[PDB]
Amino acid sequence: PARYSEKGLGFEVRLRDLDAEPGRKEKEEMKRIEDFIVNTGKDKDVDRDSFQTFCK
DNA sequence: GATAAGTGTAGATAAGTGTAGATAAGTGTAGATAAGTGTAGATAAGTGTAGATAAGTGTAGATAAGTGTAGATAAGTGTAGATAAGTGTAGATAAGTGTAGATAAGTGTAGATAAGTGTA
Repeated sequence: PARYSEKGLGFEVRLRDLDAEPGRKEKEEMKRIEDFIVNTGKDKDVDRDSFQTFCK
């Protein structure tokens, strides 16, 4: 995720419209979806592929 | 004390100015062509007039912007326990200062050579 990467390089989950401002729950849902992608799943599990392994 | 900078003094040539004559600048004068203006006719700018199409506005119906209303999840806050920040307290070493003796900075003092100035 770019969110945690100070150089901004990575991926992000975003609202579609550039003009919208995200609601209080939407900002958290977007962070959850990012985390889900990183973990490739709901829970953390070292036995599962990371997103890096998936992409490779 | 010895020489030559610095000034007054005497003569020889050519700058500097007045004077006299020869040519052509500078101005008035007379004639010949074509600038400059008034005058007459021919074409097409400039304006009013009449008809033909489509800008411009009001009117009527169909879909979906815009708002109120009802339910489901998870932001947001108070409450209870577990570890380690944060402070006081006791002992061990070495910063920090006063104190004692050895060497050489720091100053006064005596004599020799040469800038330092007057003089010929």
